[PDB]
Amino acid sequence: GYDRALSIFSPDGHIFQVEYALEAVKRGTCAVGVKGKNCVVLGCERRSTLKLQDTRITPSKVSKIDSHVVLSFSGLNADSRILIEKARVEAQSHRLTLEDPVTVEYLTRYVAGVQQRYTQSGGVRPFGVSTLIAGFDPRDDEPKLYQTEPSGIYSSWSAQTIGRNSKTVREFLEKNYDRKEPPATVEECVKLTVRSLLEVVQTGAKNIEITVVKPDSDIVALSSEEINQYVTQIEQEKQE
Amino acid sequence: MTDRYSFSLTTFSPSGKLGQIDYALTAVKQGVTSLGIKATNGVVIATEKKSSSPLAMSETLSKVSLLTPDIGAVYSGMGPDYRVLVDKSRKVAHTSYKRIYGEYPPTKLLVSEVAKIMQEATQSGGVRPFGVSLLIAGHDEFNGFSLYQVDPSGSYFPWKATAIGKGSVAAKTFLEKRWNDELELEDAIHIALLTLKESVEGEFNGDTIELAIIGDENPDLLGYTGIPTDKGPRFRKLTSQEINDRLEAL
Amino acid sequence: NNYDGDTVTFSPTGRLFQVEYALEAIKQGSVTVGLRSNTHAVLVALKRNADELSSYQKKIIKCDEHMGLSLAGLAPDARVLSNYLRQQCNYSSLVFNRKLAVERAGHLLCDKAQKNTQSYGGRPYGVGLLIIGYDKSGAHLLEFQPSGNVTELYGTAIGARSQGAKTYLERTLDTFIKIDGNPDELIKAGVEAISQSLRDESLTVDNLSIAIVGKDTPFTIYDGEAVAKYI
Amino acid sequence: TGYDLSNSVFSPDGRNFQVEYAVKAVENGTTSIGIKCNDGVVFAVEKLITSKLLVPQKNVKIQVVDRHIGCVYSGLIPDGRHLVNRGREEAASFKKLYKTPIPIPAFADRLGQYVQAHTLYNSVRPFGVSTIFGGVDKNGAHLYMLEPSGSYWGYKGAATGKGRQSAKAELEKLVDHHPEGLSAREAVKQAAKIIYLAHEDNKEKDFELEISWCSLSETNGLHKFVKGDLLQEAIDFAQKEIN
Amino acid sequence: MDIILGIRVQDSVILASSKAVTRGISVLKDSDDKTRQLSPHTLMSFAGEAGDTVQFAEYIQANIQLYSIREDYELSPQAVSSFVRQELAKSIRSRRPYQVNVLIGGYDKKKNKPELYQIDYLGTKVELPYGAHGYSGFYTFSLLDHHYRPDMTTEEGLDLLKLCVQELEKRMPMDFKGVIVKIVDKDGIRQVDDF
Amino acid sequence: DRGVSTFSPEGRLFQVEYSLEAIKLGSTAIGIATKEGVVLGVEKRATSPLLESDSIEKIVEIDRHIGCAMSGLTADARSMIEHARTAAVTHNLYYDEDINVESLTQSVCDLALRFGELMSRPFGVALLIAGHDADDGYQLFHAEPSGTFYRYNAKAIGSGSEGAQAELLNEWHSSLTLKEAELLVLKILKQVMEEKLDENNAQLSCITKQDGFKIYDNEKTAELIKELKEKEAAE
Amino acid sequence: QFNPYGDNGGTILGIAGEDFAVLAGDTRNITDYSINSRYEPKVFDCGDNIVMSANGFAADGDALVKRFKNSVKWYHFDHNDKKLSINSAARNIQHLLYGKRFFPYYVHTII
Amino acid sequence: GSRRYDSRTTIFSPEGRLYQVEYALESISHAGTAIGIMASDGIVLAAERKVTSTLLEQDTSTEKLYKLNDKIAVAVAGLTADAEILINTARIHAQNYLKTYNEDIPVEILVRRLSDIKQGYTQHGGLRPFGVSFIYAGYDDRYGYQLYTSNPSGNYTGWKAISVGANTSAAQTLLQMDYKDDMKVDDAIELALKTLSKTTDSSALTYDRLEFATIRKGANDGEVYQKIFKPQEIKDILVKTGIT
Amino acid sequence: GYDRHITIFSPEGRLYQVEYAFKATNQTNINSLAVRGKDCTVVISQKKVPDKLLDPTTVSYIFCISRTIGMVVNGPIPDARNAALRAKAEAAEFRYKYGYDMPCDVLAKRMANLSQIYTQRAYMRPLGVILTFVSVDEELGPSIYKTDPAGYYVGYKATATGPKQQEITTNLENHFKKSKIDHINEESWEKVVEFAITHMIDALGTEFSKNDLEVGVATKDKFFTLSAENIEERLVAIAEQ
Repeated sequence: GYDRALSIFSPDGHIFQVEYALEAVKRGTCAVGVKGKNCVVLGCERRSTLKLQDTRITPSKVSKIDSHVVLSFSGLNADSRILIEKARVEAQSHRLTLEDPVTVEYLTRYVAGVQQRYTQSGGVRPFGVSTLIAGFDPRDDEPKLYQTEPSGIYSSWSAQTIGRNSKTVREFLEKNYDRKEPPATVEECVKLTVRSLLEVVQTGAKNIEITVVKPDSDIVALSSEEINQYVTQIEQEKQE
Repeated sequence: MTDRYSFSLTTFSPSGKLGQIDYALTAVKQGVTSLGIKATNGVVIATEKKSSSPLAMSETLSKVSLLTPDIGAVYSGMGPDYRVLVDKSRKVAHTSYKRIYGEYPPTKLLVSEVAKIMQEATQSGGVRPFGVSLLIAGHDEFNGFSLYQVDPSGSYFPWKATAIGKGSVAAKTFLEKRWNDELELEDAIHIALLTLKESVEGEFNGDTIELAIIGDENPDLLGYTGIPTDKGPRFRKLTSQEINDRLEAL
Repeated sequence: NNYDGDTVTFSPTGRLFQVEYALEAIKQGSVTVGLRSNTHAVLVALKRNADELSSYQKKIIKCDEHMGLSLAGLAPDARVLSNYLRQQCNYSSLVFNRKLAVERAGHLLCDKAQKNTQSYGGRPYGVGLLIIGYDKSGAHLLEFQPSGNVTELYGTAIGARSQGAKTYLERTLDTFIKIDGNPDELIKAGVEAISQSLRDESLTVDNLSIAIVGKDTPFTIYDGEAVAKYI
Repeated sequence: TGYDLSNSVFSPDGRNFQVEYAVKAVENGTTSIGIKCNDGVVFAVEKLITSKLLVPQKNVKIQVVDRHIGCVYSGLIPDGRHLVNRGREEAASFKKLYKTPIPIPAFADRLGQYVQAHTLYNSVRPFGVSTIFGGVDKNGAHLYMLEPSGSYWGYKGAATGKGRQSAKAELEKLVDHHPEGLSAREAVKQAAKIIYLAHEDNKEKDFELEISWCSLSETNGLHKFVKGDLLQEAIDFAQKEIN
Repeated sequence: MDIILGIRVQDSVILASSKAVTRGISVLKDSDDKTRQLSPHTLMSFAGEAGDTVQFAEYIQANIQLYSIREDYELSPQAVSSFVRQELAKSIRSRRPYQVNVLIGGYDKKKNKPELYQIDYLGTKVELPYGAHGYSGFYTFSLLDHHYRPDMTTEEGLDLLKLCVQELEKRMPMDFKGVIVKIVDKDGIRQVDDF
Repeated sequence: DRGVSTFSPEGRLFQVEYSLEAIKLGSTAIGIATKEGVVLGVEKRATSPLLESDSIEKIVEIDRHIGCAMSGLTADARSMIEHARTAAVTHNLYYDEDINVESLTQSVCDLALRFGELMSRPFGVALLIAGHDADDGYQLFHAEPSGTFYRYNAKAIGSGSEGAQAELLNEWHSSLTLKEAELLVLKILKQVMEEKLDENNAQLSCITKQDGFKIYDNEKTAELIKELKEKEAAE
Repeated sequence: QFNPYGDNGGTILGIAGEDFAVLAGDTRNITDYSINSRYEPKVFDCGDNIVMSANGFAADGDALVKRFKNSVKWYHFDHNDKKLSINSAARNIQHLLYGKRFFPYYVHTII
Repeated sequence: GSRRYDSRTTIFSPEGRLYQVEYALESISHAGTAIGIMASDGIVLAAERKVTSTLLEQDTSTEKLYKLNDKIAVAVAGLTADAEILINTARIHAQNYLKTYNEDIPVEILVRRLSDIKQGYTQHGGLRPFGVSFIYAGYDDRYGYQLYTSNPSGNYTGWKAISVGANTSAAQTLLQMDYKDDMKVDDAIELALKTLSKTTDSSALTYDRLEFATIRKGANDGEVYQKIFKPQEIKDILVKTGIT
Repeated sequence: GYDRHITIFSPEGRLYQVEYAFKATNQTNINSLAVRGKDCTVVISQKKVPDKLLDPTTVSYIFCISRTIGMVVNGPIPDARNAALRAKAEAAEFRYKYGYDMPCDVLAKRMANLSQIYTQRAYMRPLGVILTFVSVDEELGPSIYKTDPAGYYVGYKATATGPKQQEITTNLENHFKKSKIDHINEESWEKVVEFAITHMIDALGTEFSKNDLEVGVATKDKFFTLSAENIEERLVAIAEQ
């Protein structure tokens, strides 16, 4: 097979193929997640320079890995399908041998391992993808939110954003997220999430997806209207 | 040892060209003119048998090859690339078809097989594209007579008539002028012998011209009798003599 | 220059620069000395630490009861090579019930080193080895270079400033070659030779490593308090 | 250009520069020779004594293949060793299938094709040795010399290394002055002289002589090293002629 | 293992499956659920070789669950049965074939029809109104041939099953320790907890 | 390019020397060895206030008598840890005994030069492996991507290392109690750390023959931090 | 058909005292009704103060003893000349034996 | 060794783009335009051949529109020979699905696998990507009518109407302008031809320079018919919309 | 400039490595020639032994491929031997598989096909040789077929190869223009051999002694080479003529 070491060290101590994979993540549409008291909300930008799209059938940005865990990402889309597929298989394999679904920490650790392996295997380039993985461990009501990046490092977040202009929205989240007081309901948590995307997005038109995940495999996607009501209510308060 | 070349040698340039297919086509351009004309009841493929020395025996260098008893081919470009393709084309006709269905493949499919081989030389690790363009003329029961052109990229097109190689632009316009949809095979042979004369500089006779037809079934050419449904090959190579008779009433 | 991208390229004068750079790594390595009489063969090695808080990298490795080596240069490579040698000794024992001749140990290392200098992808080993042994034809000392070249010697030294010891031994040749039936003198003569290679520091107790094999001595290693006797 | 940075690339001359560069490594080595005689062949080589610490008689350079073939080489010593190992495998395989020990012409081509094979790809390096070898088979005696390119021929005498030109001259003399045949014991002496003569081009360092031979009458066809009194005798005959 | 039956009535599919797990001269367990849920409206019962049955069942289950997640869609009972048959048909020509017989009872939400499939370890598949694997059939097929009707209510179905299980308890030589009964209908899968 | 396995003309392996640059960029990690135990501490170095710092794991258990701290590209250590744990548990299965700290370390270092044209590049992480065995007692080792390991009485690795190492050269004596060392690690960490040291952006652990390898709670470390502030004010 | 096993007879015995242990075997080696050797020892010193005997099919026993002696050698090589404790030796021998679970060493082993 | 001659087809530019995918897309933009328009009662595929000669045999020809199965077809822009490699892959995959589940492959599942293959060539194996972009047009009883596209990167998206190949930027604006959701096939047929007419780089649009197909449920009752247009039918539809 | 180092197309559609391999063809500075009799095919090549230390009997570029096929190589010996061993192996296998002796033209095609491959696949360099195969084929009669590094092959009335190939070629064309036939109209091979050396001398303008030449003859059922003494006898006859 094709042998070449594509991920190697440079004299300053950097691995440029990994670092350039982050650049692709940087170019991807924004993604964000905020954990409430009793829920985790994943929200995603969808780029608007593309009308004539069919949204019943175009790949949705948040993906179910199991019935209790979800994954969103920023970066190369085709790359993300590979990580999603592997994670879903790992999820089913885990249930089979342990007789219990994956913890969010474990499933994160898996995806992260896959990503890292592609940074010191010959003949492969790293994944141009960073992920947000969110959900609730089986029989547990504490929300979880983790982030991965092409290097294979992963960690837990009270809230976090990846993709283009994710810096601007981390700014917003850093000044608007009280660790002492996390959004005490769904309603509030969704609100903070849409607010932060509206720092970067546009009209809150067909430009924002929101998924809400709750304890015991309770996941639901919001519709245009539902999202719109949040966008409407946010700007009316803005004339102040 | 072994192939350490497991990466493609044909890649996209920033302008979108595939350098090596382009260059292979350049090589075909320098090749000697060959052509094909489709008649209502036949096909003719013809080319110039340009020689190596007067000491070579050019009957041994056959540029027009039988693939199946109803398909023939001819080319322009690098002759040795052609030679191995004719070997591979004949085999795939058996392996991937006749051995499965008990009959020879139809022209379009065999062409597709050949084209597939040529495409792989355009993407696999550590090879260059083939430096030929082929013209394949065949007949099958449900499709009738056909003529195809296969390029180094693996692309193929069906033609009423065309020419490839050296003086092909000249040849193609000459053909446009005299091709109609009622040409009887003998007429198509006439036109081909005329079109080839333009591009042939030296001697022009039955020894300097290779030419073959996909026409009527040839029962005298079958080798055996007693099966009424086996009627003989439709491919026939014209003899040195047969070409010359046609050249007197030119 | 343009001819040092890998081991599979000859320079225009006929040199293999990757081999030569491997040879260079030996030169940076700490000094070690070999010498032998007709009854024993001794290794003396100066060890190197990282700083005042660290250990002193061991340089002597045992290969069989009757054989062993000392290393100068890349330590992991000496492990790969000593481990290989341990097998070859082991294979000779198990299959033939025969202790592996030291001369053969030489040929086997040479041939192993050479493979890594003629194929794309590889790199030469970056360590120099001194093999001592006592076999069916007496005491022996060998110098291995990762060029593949192996030579039998009465004595020699490799590493940084090994030249001092290497002249000293050349001078003392006829004295030490006849320290037969005496361990502690062949060692003394070794410790003296390795002294010709020191600068701004001399031999302490957790700094000097000494090995001996011969007629009625299994290859054994002395360290720490067992070598204070010789400082 | 850049035609010399990769083995098996043709230059526009038509040459493969990496093989030519390998030769430079060979030309750089010590001298070795072969003399074919009445019923055998003789090999000898120059062993530079770099220091007083080298054990004499104890760094043997001539190698045997099977029971009847001698090989000697100049250049990169471990490459030559590698080549003999292949030769040894080739000889073992031949004898296993055919019973008879491998003929010397047959043996030459085994090494020939294997060395040639290392001029065929960019992922191996050509051999950095010239190899003189030969022995006695059912068709008499044979001496051969093989280069990095894989080229080889039959020889009356042969020489390679730093003293090759000098040695060659001396050899042509012997071929002219003995048109009927040099004897086995005669040729041993001659080899001693010629290594001594061709040591001139390498004289800073002094050396150790090493000789070996196969003779149908003197060794019964087998390869033996010349040692003891017979070696001293030729070390002497050589001392004479260099004064 | 041993006893597994299924009846498709008007609106639902009912699977009954014996509870004993016998090994040698000991009944090791008398409450064994010889079933897996492959998707919300598809249930598979199984009987056969020790180890093979559960290993096969769970393997299928995981595969179907993987399909459900990937496509966010429930496969039809017809498709799941066809997948399962193929798996078994591969297995029969393996180095070691699975020795497992299955009944797949599902409710097709696109057609609103109950569907029952009988598939043996060779990969023989048949759609039936009522099925049985092993020796059970030798008693129950004739009894169902008589009393079964295609329009029966789930209620009538269960009584028709009681009849089967009684006949089996009368004439079968072994003690199969009763059945666990489940109903697959438009509202998924539930287990009758008193039989 | 040129071979991944190439030597420089100085006689060093490029890719190894470069992986050493990556390690210098890693967060600090320090180990101190006493006759009462070995102590491991790391700088967590959270990249933003939203990141939950207890999810940062740079101190890891290999066996109950062996612990590990890391510095550099920490995703690279997952597989080294995995190898270590398997080696430890495997050795125990074959021999019904605890695996020696030097042996484990050698096993881990064996992986390290396994790369080229085996993995595609060396590791971008260095490890401090701290343990106890009944043969050589309390031991601390520095495991580099070069395949080489050194035993240390104390050692620091990462960005704070050259400064921190000199400091350790001064403070370390052969009769430090464990408590002294805990404080000594906290002290040197706070010195070299970018942000102000507290019980969230640093973590402590030790391994004693009695209770094995333990990572400390934040409560436990928070008070050792207080104790160190007080002791330094008081002279 | 070829039967790869055979019985070389003999018997062995081991008793443990408070600060000592013994391993005894007879020195006769037989096949069928024939004596092969009247003195062919089958109890061995394996180093690190372990004595071993693998009685049964001599070829299998000799192989096991050979392999274990080598195990002791490599244990020193790999673990800084550490002494192999009897409990460790025994576990390591279990693995040698069970490694041929499906083509067994035909021997009763005692250390 | 051979490393010196290796393009490294699967690497990242400093900006984080895949050079070869980028260049393959630039390559595709010189290919004949293809258009897909999805109506409430069917789907239209329309494509412009690469500049045809007069001697070319127009009726025993395919270059642009291929059949995957009875419910799905594609329109090709890029290398015809690359395209065929992927088409026979796609056809097979459709047949394994039918054979496994005894149901026809849902359109997206087929599209995803084909796109995953493409993605493969951009992350490992050091070969050049496929120089092909696809418009998938097909029907299944889960989503009804569907239009997708995929490109050399392995990325795919669903559409109401879309173009690939040459002048897609022009062609897309014109579709964006005149498309509406309630639209019927014959309107879509009209839009398609009008768009190609305006974006063609040729003098006028003629039947011999076009491939055309419709996927309707306009056979008999709740089942789906594919129609690859013969050259006579294309000439008629071109007069019948007053383009000639 | 790497489109010159491996076997890929240059922008003008050329393969430089193949062209450079043709230049290595002449690098031994030897000329060869072959002609057909009625009964035979004769091949002669120059023999140049420059070193006095070489054993002249081992210096050859003519090979006996099978009992019926001979082959003379123009090019470096190591590539030449490589080609010879392969053709011997290929010709032996063909007999085994198909039950009849491999024809000259078929072996030529086979060796040309292998040669083609090195011009397409990049890890293999072309061999720097031209192979001239000769037999008296049991079907086609006396046969001359020739291969080059381009992978090209064709049959000949007669041919020549080497540095002075064109002179020998025209010299030969001119003979056949005259004679008006396809071969040397001669009963014995001895006189066809004589013809061959004669037209070699006139074309090169040099005289040959018995050790400046090398001759191979193919008749029905055997191909053999000549000794210095068989050649001597042949030269003698030409002199007294």
